[PDB]
Amino acid sequence: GSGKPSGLRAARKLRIRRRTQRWADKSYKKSHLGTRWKSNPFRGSSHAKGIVVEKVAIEAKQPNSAYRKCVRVQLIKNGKKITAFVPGDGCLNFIDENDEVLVSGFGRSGHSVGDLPGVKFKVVKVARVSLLALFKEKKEKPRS
Amino acid sequence: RMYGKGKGISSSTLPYKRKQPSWLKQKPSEIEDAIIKLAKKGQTPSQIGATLRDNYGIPQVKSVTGNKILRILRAQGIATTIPEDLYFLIKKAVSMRKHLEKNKKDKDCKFRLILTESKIHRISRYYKRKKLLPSNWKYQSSTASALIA
Amino acid sequence: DVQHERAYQKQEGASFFNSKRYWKKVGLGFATPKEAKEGVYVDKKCPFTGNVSIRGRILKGMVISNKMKRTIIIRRNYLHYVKKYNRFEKRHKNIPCHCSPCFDVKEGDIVTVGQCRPLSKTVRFNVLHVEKHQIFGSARKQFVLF
Amino acid sequence: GKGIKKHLKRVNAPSHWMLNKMGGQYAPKTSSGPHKLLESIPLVILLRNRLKYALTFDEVKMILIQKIVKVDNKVRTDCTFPVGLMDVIHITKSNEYFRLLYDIKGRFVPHRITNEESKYKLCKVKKILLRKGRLSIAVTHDGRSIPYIHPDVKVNDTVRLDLETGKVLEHLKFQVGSLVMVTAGHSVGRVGVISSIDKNMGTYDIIHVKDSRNKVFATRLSNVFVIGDNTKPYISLPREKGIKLDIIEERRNRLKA
Amino acid sequence: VRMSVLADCLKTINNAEKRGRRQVLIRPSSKVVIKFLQYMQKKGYIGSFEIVDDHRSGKIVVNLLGRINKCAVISPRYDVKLDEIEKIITSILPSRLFGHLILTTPYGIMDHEEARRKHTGGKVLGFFF
Amino acid sequence: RDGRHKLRLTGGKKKIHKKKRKYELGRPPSNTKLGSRQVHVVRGRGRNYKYRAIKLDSGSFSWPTFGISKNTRIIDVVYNASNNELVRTKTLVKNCIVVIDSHPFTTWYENTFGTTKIGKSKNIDPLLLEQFKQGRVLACISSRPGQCGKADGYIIEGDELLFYKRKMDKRN
RNA sequence: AAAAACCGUAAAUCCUAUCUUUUAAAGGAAGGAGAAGUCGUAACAAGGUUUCCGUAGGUGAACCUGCGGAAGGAUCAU
RNA sequence: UUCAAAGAAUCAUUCUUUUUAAAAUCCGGAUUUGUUACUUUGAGUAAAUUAGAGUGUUCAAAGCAAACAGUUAAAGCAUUGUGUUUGAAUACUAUAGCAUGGAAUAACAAAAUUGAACAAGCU
RNA sequence: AAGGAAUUAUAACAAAGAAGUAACACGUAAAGUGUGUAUCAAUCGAGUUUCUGACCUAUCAGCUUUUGAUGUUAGGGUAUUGGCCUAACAUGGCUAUGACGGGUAACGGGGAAUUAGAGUUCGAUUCCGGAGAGGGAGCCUGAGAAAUAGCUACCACAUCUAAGGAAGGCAGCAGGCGCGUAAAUUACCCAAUUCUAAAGAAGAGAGGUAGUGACAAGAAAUA
Ligand SMILES: [Mg+2]
Ligand SMILES: [Mg+2]
Ligand SMILES: [Mg+2]
Ligand SMILES: [Mg+2]
Ligand SMILES: [Mg+2]
Ligand SMILES: [Mg+2]
Ligand SMILES: [Mg+2]
Ligand SMILES: [Mg+2]
Ligand SMILES: [Mg+2]
Ligand SMILES: [Mg+2]
Ligand SMILES: [Mg+2]
Ligand SMILES: [Mg+2]
Ligand SMILES: [Mg+2]
Ligand SMILES: [Mg+2]
Ligand SMILES: [Mg+2]
Ligand SMILES: [Mg+2]
Ligand SMILES: [Mg+2]
Ligand SMILES: [Mg+2]
Ligand SMILES: [Mg+2]
Repeated sequence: GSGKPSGLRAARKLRIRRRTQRWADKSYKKSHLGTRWKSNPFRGSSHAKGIVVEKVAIEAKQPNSAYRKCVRVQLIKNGKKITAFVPGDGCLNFIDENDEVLVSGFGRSGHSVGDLPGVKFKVVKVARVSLLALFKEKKEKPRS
Repeated sequence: RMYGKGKGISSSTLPYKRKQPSWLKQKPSEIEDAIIKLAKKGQTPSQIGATLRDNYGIPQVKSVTGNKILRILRAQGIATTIPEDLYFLIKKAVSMRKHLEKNKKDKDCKFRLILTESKIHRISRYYKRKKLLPSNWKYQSSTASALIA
Repeated sequence: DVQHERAYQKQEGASFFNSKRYWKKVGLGFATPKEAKEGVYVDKKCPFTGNVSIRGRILKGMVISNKMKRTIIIRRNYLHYVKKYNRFEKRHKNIPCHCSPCFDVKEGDIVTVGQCRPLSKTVRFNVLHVEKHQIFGSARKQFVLF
Repeated sequence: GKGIKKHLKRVNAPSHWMLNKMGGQYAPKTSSGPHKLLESIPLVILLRNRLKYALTFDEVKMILIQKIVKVDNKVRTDCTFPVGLMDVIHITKSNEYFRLLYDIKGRFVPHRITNEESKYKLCKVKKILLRKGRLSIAVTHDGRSIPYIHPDVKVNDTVRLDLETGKVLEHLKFQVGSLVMVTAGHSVGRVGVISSIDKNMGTYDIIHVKDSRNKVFATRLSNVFVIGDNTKPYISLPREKGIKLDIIEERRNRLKA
Repeated sequence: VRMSVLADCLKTINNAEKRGRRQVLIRPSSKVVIKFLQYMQKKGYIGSFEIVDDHRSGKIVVNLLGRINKCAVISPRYDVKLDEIEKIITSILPSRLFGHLILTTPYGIMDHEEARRKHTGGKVLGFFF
Repeated sequence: RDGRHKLRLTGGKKKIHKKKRKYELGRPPSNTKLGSRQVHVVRGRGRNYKYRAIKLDSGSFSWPTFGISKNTRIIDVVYNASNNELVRTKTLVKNCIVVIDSHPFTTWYENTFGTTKIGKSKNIDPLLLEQFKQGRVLACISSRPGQCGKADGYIIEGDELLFYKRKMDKRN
């Protein structure tokens, strides 16, 4: 025996079991449940624009020892408060305490990244100038 | 086995030669008559066959007479309305029910009663599908007892 | 009793007074039964006796019901292939058909029905030929590939 | 609001027009007329894409304005008038006579033709009505009504029909061995003899048509156009003579040149 | 219980081959099974076999040439169109150069190559290497 | 209005996704009555006019036995297998049994042969004869006056006539 | 022609009812993270009462105890 | 539940021809015989896309065009005049529906407290 | 005389009976044309309609039926069939092969991406079909509209007004605000492709041509 039915006229069972079971696949569930749109700040989007509310430090996971510089921002789209880690060696000060930040994902869909506890977002533009550009500095300077 | 975990293979297995053996003297008519007599005397098909095998010298009514014994009974018109095996099952069920009525706490009996009921329903269904039973025939736990006769 | 309605059930296409009862052939080799040619009964939507011409599809079914007046239900049972599993699966569909009392049809009887115009909200078919057949469970449950 | 559609999109145009995808957004949309748009061809296409007398629609229109192009001998100034399967075109200035035929592909060619043969046209009857005064009228694929047609004419057969005058010459029954052309699917150009007709009860009457390479092909009776008796066709067929070669054979032929 | 006699028979045969038997008692003979065996014989994989007639479902005993690598049924006897064959054979049998994929076809049972030659595909019984 | 907006046979609500397309036209019933003639024209589809008779009287009535017809005032409606309301309101429809001023037929008969082309040999019913004696005879309508705009009908005969009489039956 | 009456389409507004969907809330009670914080030592060794199950009661907390199970026991063994 | 058998070609195998029962049909000869699944052929489908044929868009993505002969004519074919060959294939267009060859595999239908086939007789 | 099948074509008889058959305009062709007109057929179609075919959900299992749910009869209505609507009479119909609900960040399909082969996802978006013109509803005209650069009304927005009234509907093209992670010029033209017309000769933000354009795609310097 196989486990599955392998009848010629078996197709109904075969389809139906697969349909029920698909939902055990985590990835599939993430894709096809409706709670995606509800319970997500970006609301199914690449980036989002948020004004900043608080420049804040976040202490890293136990083995590593740093205070990672985050920015607690409010999405204009959604009215959602989220921490977004700011890259760069000294790029917290490149932003203002109230600046229209454009924030992206961190690289792992929702799932959090690296040393950081539960900051799923990467600010990547401030006052329309590119954070990366500012970091490089040879390219650009923050307009205000 | 349909219901237990029994897996035994005890069986009659008939001989290769199916044209009757030389030593069999009985002409077919006589054997038919004998069969009829047996039927009249209250015996059921299987029992009749057994009797034929033992008391008279004859292995298989199929080799002496082209027909099997149930068929010949039918031809003669002394066939039961209610088939052998099914009837037996019904009887058993009835017996079980009486016991249950008497003796309410018997769980094993009840379980076995259910099994026999199920088997009846299978057998019953099969007979309906042919034409030995009428389609208007459910088996009822209330009636059952009267049915067997 | 033939005249059961508030109106007189006549038979259009009869021609009572002059000339040398009315039925037609319906075609596709479906023999008009004795009960249509003989045997008075008026039906506007009999294929043979009435004024509906059968044309379009012909599909065999198996009757599930006689409960409606001069009207029958037939489940077609068939096999929907699903290419993913390269397997089939029993599927079905209940076509309501008009009967006409030429055919005495108990349930489980095989019928063949021609199309015809829309006779009612759902009955687009009428039964042309009724094979007998016998059934033991419920017609509901009999699969007969067809 | 929603009624009929006046435009035709150039990709939705029927392939045997052989239009471009580029070179326009739209197509000409045959006027209503004596032919079914999917098996017709407007005059514009003939003038512009087939004969190439015109470069543009404008030029075609201009040409039409001079009352010089006749289709079945009476003039037409409607650029998008549908010409269709068998019809003789008489471009008056060149003194050219064309007859539309099919290629061995689906495509219309204008065939080129003599004065003498031009004066008739084949026409397949479709329906044969009875009308008032028990007079029978045939109805041809040319969307033309022939009245007082000879009684022996039956529903599928062709009729050699004169153009100078509306009356008929002769008719060719739909027989078991009658020279036939096709006018629809796959085997469209094909010309054969007929082996057999099926005559299905409720359905389309399928027929089988042996070629002159003895390659049998089937076809609906619908879209078959009787063209002769077993011996000779009653029209001049194109160069190929309705002998749809195999692909390989065609390629070989192409190579040998 | 039994369902597909043929499958069981083939399994038995395979087992015998694996052990390196010589003889092997295929226990319910079937017309289809017989046909299959004949086909196998034709393409060399099997020797003689003495379909013994009881007065029931017969027994075959079959003579093996130590030559089969595997033989098998492919249950669900999938209908298989002539165009659909090639992919199936690619999926199944070890090389295009050898092995045989046996179809029941309205022109009796025959291998994939045979089917191709004919024109008709049909339902797919089994195979060997 | 000729359209969907209706349950699905399984008894599921067809969620409507389409207005009302004019070709699903359900223009309202002409309850055509007795009276002096009066008919309007309603403009159906391709300028296909149809004649909403709204009052009527002088329909063409046939006599099937002899296969002839005559135009008569119709003096009353007496049965309607649809509903009794219609008959109360004296409304003519395509299977109303009504009473014809039936002198014309009698006159015709007199002209032709006797007193109460020619395949005569049938020579009348008893019931029908009796009816004629009072002047006024029962007759179906057969046109659909609301469409056609004429109260054309025919005289009710033998078996059907008897049935209608029975239906009418008075009694209590 | 206006105006009117009656059916019939029937917008819209209001009133409920129900449902769906976001959303507030004193308090409650979980969870996860963090910080070398308090109290024990439960588990891992016969883990110092073998462990674990189901169930019932208990107890600051791990847990304890009863009943019947299991070896995933520390016994394949008289 | 009709298994099989025999002959000819080819490099043990491949493809072909012929017959071995019973019933109805046709002038001793010759020719129809369950249903559906399945399969094979078709038929009928818009093109665009896709696969794919042809075609040096300078290549290529393309497109559906083109090629050929000439400092200006020969050659052809037409009865001084007229360029010529052509191409824009084919396949894909379900899982259903349509017709279709079918021997295998599947179903189902036919089939005995009795079922129908003939020859005679009577209505 | 067909069609597999006729209450079909058709023919006769008895009754009604629309509309029509040029009170029109050119000067043409080798006597012709334009415009109009009854019926028929063709055609451009349209409406209905048969069968088969769809995603997620059973933490949706019973639904539908006074309010037509299922059928029969008679009608009314329709261009025609039909609970499409009315009346009268049945008590049906669908459902574990998932009815009925719910969800869809769903218009459908041709297709797109990605795949050895299966498949999985996508398909607002060049074509076909459906639907809608702020929201519903209602009409007139007409062959065709339940039309929206037609009209009536209400709701929701909103413009001018001398305050009496009046008009208005970009999901046409540009263009603007808003929303937003997120998207171009208030350009030139009817030359091509087509449509409409009293039909070469006029119109067409249909359509095309440029402008913006690192959406993609191809070729290709920096020796
Ligand atoms: Mg069991
Ligand atoms: Mg056993
Ligand atoms: Mg609209
Ligand atoms: Mg201890
Ligand atoms: Mg411890
Ligand atoms: Mg311990
Ligand atoms: Mg205690
Ligand atoms: Mg304690
Ligand atoms: Mg009612
Ligand atoms: Mg949507
Ligand atoms: Mg789309
Ligand atoms: Mg959307
Ligand atoms: Mg808007
Ligand atoms: Mg509107
Ligand atoms: Mg607008
Ligand atoms: Mg509005
Ligand atoms: Mg715009
Ligand atoms: Mg962009
Ligand atoms: Mg132009």
